[PDB]
Amino acid sequence: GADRMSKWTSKRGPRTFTKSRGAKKTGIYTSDRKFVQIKEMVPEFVVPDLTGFKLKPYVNYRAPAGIDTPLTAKALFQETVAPAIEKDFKEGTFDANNLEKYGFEPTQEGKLFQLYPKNFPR
Amino acid sequence: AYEWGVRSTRKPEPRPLDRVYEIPGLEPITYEGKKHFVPWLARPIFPPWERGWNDPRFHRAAPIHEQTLYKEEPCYIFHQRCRLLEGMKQALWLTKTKLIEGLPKKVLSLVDDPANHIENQEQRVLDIISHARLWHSTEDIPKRETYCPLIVDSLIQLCKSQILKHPSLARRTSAQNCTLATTWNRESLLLQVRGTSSTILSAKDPLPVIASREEVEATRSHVLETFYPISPTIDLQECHVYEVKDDTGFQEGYPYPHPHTLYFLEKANLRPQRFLPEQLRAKMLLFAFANALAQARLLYGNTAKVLEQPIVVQSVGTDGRVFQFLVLQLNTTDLASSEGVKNLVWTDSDQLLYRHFWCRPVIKKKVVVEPVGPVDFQPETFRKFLALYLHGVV
Amino acid sequence: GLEEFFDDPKNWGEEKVKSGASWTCQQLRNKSNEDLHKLWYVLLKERNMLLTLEQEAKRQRLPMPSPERLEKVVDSMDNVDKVVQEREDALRLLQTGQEKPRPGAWRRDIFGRIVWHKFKQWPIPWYLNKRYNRRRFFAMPYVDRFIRLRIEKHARIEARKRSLQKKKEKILHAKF
Amino acid sequence: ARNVLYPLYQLGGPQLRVFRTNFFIQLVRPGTAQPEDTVQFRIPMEMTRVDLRNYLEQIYNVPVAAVRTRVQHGSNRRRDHKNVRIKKPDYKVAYVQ
Amino acid sequence: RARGNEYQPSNIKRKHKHGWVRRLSTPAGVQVILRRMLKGRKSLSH
Amino acid sequence: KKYVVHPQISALNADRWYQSFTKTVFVSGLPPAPSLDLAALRAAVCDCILQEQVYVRRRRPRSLFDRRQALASSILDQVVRTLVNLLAPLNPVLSTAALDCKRSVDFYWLRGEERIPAGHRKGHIDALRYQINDKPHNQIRISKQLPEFVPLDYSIPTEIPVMKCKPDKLPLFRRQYENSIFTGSKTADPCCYGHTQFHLIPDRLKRERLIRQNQAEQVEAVFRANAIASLFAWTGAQAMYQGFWSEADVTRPFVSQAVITDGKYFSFFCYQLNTLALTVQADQNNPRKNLCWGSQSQPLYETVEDNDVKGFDDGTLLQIVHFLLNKPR
RNA sequence: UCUCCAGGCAUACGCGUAUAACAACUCGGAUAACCAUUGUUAGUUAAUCAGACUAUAGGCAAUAAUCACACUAUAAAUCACCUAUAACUUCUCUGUUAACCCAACACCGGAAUGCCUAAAGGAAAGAUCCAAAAAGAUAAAAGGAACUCGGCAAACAAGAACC
RNA sequence: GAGCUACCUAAAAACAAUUUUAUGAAUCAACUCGUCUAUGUGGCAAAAUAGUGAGAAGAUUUUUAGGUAGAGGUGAAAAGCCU
Ligand SMILES: [Mg+2]
Ligand SMILES: [Mg+2]
Ligand SMILES: [Mg+2]
Ligand SMILES: [Mg+2]
Ligand SMILES: [Mg+2]
Ligand SMILES: [Mg+2]
Ligand SMILES: [Mg+2]
Ligand SMILES: [Mg+2]
Ligand SMILES: [Mg+2]
Ligand SMILES: [Mg+2]
Ligand SMILES: [Mg+2]
Ligand SMILES: [Mg+2]
Ligand SMILES: [Mg+2]
Ligand SMILES: [Mg+2]
Ligand SMILES: [Mg+2]
Ligand SMILES: [Mg+2]
Ligand SMILES: [Mg+2]
Ligand SMILES: [Mg+2]
Ligand SMILES: [Mg+2]
Ligand SMILES: [Mg+2]
Ligand SMILES: [Mg+2]
Ligand SMILES: [Mg+2]
Ligand SMILES: [Mg+2]
Ligand SMILES: [Mg+2]
Ligand SMILES: [Mg+2]
Ligand SMILES: [Mg+2]
Ligand SMILES: [Mg+2]
Repeated sequence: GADRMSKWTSKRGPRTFTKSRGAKKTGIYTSDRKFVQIKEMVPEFVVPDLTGFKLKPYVNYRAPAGIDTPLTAKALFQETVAPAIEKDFKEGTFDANNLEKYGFEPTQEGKLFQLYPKNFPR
Repeated sequence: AYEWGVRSTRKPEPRPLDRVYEIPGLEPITYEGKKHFVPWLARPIFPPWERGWNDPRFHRAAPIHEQTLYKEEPCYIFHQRCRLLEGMKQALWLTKTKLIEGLPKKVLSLVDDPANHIENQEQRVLDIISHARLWHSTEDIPKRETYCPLIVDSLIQLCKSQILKHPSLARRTSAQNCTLATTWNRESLLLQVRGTSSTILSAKDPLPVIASREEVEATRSHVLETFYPISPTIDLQECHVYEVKDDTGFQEGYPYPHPHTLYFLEKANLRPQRFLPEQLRAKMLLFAFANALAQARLLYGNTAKVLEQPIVVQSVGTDGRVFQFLVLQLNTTDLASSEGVKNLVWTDSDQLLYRHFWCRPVIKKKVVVEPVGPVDFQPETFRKFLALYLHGVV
Repeated sequence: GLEEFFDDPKNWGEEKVKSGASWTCQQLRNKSNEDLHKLWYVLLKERNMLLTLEQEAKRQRLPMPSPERLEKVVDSMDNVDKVVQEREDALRLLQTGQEKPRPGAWRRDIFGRIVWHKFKQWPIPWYLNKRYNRRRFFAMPYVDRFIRLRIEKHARIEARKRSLQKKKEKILHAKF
Repeated sequence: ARNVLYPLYQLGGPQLRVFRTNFFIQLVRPGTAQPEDTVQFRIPMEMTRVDLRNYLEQIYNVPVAAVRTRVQHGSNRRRDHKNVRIKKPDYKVAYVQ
Repeated sequence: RARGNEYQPSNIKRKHKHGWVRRLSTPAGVQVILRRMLKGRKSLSH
Repeated sequence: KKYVVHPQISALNADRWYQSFTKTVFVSGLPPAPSLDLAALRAAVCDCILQEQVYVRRRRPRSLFDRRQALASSILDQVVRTLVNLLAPLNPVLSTAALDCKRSVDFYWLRGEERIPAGHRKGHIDALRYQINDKPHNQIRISKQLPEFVPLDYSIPTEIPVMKCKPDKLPLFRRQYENSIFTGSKTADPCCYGHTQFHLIPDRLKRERLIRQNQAEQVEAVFRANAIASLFAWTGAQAMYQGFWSEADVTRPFVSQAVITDGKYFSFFCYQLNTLALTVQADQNNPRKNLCWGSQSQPLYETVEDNDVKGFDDGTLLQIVHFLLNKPR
């Protein structure tokens, strides 16, 4: 006579059955049955100063919208990296080994913000 | 010879290695690249793993032989739970002591004087017993883990009220759950004591000596009894990783350097978990003797000799109904040999404060055979309790 | 303060509230990262006030004034989110060449299907993790019959669909 | 933030910071009678009481003294024209003093 | 005695006897799941 | 079903609620109204502090969080026993008293009414029930009652707080279990009156933590709530041991004292019980009310350096001595 | 307000919004009133009640319970404490409503434990009439098993003996 | 398919008053069972209700979780029981 179709949650079942509703953990449980919160595990909101800011939620109807051009890897490379290499190549002071000079990173290890595997949230 | 542990319960033996490994010069193809097990590929062999840093929650201890304090020679440690098979006889041998039955005459006389009597002494004692067994709780029948500690604290409070007569009683204090230890040798055996006291009463002045130098010297005739085939170390804990320590219970500089009395309790509710009388007395000797020896070694250094000034310590132990009293005199610190001057101990055993207690009246055919309260109260036991407390002042 | 959870006190009770257009993606692209970070919170507080008003209208059983405001804000926040994502996506390609931020693989489950598996973060390597080892990524031979039955079932659905389209065209040509 | 991965933390790690927030809340009129200091909120099911404290103090500059939360079961009794149950979503309520 | 009441509900028993982990424990149980997937059942297990 | 009242509780403004549940008026100050070598007592008290902190050798607690709390308990027990011991010659009553450690005090009373809001019993009228279950760190019980602090029928213009909401909004929950009235011992014990109580605040409620949680204004409020509930329970239990209940109100006021410490700071309170007629039926025409007096917290010392306590304040020690020297007439 | 009746309040397991207010009067309650029905809005707040809650390696145990004293008996009977290593200040998460569950039903049925026995919880008669037969209760002159397969059933009896 | 029932394993629980004694003893509630009669028979009930009866400190009764599966299991043998 049990309901097979409704979702299985902790409001159901006996006392000893418990599970989470999706909130992230913020601490650890030791022996002696004591909870110990960790400060670094609690998310911190980075809020900017909004004094003197000119932008608002809405825009005027008379503002012309622009043709859509999604950014691509090619476009970013040309705007930022291409000019410096071109000047150095003309001078002849360019080599493959020193690509790091132009901003290339060999590996993501050591960086606080790693691009793969991502180690930070939105 | 029968082997303990049936095979079905033992961990199963590792699987045999794939035959491809036997063939020399051939590189096996395994599922290591896939990162998961599959039944139709060879099982990889992985090297041992190292985290690269220390995680406190997953610390692993090094083996015994690698411990810095590992010593080839063994040390036998006596602690709270140890129960000596031979009882007092074994305890006397370990401590090089002679036993005298009955309390010292000087202490006994302290209470025969009616001036030391407390006002309404008998009635107040009866009230403490009833409060410990019945009134203190909301439950119908309290358990020993509660009233056994409670009876002792109440009795100490009663005796401690005698400061009105004797202002000198303000020179002593009491502490809770202090620890004691000592290291000594007996006939090539290394021995240690690690213990704790329920409460410790300390004084600013040493206790008077009990026995004169003449009596101390006469002990040389006495010979310590032996109990072959049982070894003296039966029921002691053999340790190969140990440190040598001495502890009176307080660090250096304590204003009250003289311990007066040591209290020991048997508060376990279940009978098998409670020491029997004789085993309780044996525990008292070793624990008290350790306190005296640690105090000596502190004053006179680590040398062994017959002491110019003997040290005296007292001990009381109970399970909440039956009481036992102890007085010890430390005469010598040269315990390596079994012959010479011996320490002395006075014991009074199996002193009943009361025989039984009824928490509800006994009714047969609507007749109250037994009323609630103590049965066969004996006031003599408290006087012995009072005499020991007063000793050193009166 | 809490007063920011409500509209300007003057507007309370009004039937309409004038509002502008929502931000388009191209306009946002001109702005810098720092400007976008601030713009997010400016939109966020408008969103909370609009959600607050919507619930209160239901409690009082009245129409919500100018409900189109909510849709504009939600659209704006979506465009901000993708614009930031586009910049991150391009940068990741240049430095690593990977097309996804999260590691994964193609694997076969115990039912005989091919699924993308997303990895998780662990403190220990996989070969020492006993909870992970109980998970099976292979199919045994009794599954082969069901693989064929799935393929045939999918074939019947496709045939009926194409047949129906051809018959519908016949009707249109007759009518016109 | 919701529907995102959090970096795993181990001894000696950085602080966790979310620069853009995914949580949206709404202020509701109490159904019952409450003390004057108390306020009610509807919050996403993944939010903790700790998160609500920081959310209000930093985004809205409001001083908070205590927080309590409960989960409310939504009804699953009404049926559609084909006799299939309709589910009202479960939600979370927060009390802030 | 009066019959008709043989179902004495218990969630621990229900999940252990007919649950997801129980079905996957043996090859016969895995084939139970495959049949219900081919039929199109909305409920594969308890 | 009855509400369970916690003397030591973390809820905001609990003291104001507890006044309404009890009908108590709180006055800031002290109740309206022989040298003994204060230097000697100062030496004795400083010995107790140094003994536990610096001299005794005992096994360290495993928890690493119980360490701070366990220490504070040790010194307070030592202080109480000595001061009670040293002052016995001056006040002979202290010689015959009974000293309790962590024993239980219980009281059960009725106050107010409500309409059952739902179910098959909807609309029936039910009384609101409360119980206090408490375990003071230390307390002293004597066989003779202390003198009054103000005459019965004493009246002051201050008004007891009135709360609009139900007790639930202050986080407070109900259960059904045994009702108990207990003074610390059963009725057969001769020592049926109270002298003084000593309380130790849990680490959760101490000063530093409260400031971080942004409820700095609640530091003193925690002290007041503990005193009102604990002393109301003790005096009420004493009265019922004498035969007085709601329909037979007390003829003679009942008094008791307490000192509440968080380990370093101390505060002092006095309570007088004038009424057990708190029920709707018995409170229709009752002008009596209960009174409580309290003081702000004052440190007793600051730190232990080398083997010397630094910052010992004699003023606080006088207040403890004054409380312990009160005697029956 | 009156007349009468006498298993109630909590927890566990189970159930899953049946909970409360307003509005409707179609369907549902075997009829109305009123809702248990339909629609809309609301609700259950915990470091103490309840659940989940990963430091490591060694060494070691003769003596029940029953008010545990006396006392015997036979069916022989609930982690602690020590030795070393490591760490060196903490509150998040989940349960909490109800006239409720298993029996096709608002079924005279079945359903564990603690406290208590009326201070808690309830209503046998829709209106009228006073026939036969049928069911249940109580009273009966004189007689007292003559009834019946049989003292079955009932009785102001509830006792004795034998195979 | 052993959430009913048969038997077993582990962890738990209940037994008032009275007479005997020192107990598979006695009287008799709770609780467990079901002798005899009437009513009911699409019934309140696919085995009940109303009375009347048997046991009630034991080979007692009861709760929670686990085990044995059809060529089989379980059975103080009724060829009983296994939704
Ligand atoms: Mg069925
Ligand atoms: Mg309703
Ligand atoms: Mg209505
Ligand atoms: Mg409804
Ligand atoms: Mg909660
Ligand atoms: Mg708890
Ligand atoms: Mg565990
Ligand atoms: Mg409830
Ligand atoms: Mg049926
Ligand atoms: Mg029916
Ligand atoms: Mg009633
Ligand atoms: Mg009629
Ligand atoms: Mg008759
Ligand atoms: Mg007749
Ligand atoms: Mg005849
Ligand atoms: Mg005839
Ligand atoms: Mg008959
Ligand atoms: Mg079963
Ligand atoms: Mg069953
Ligand atoms: Mg009985
Ligand atoms: Mg049967
Ligand atoms: Mg019989
Ligand atoms: Mg019988
Ligand atoms: Mg019997
Ligand atoms: Mg047969
Ligand atoms: Mg046959
Ligand atoms: Mg069948």
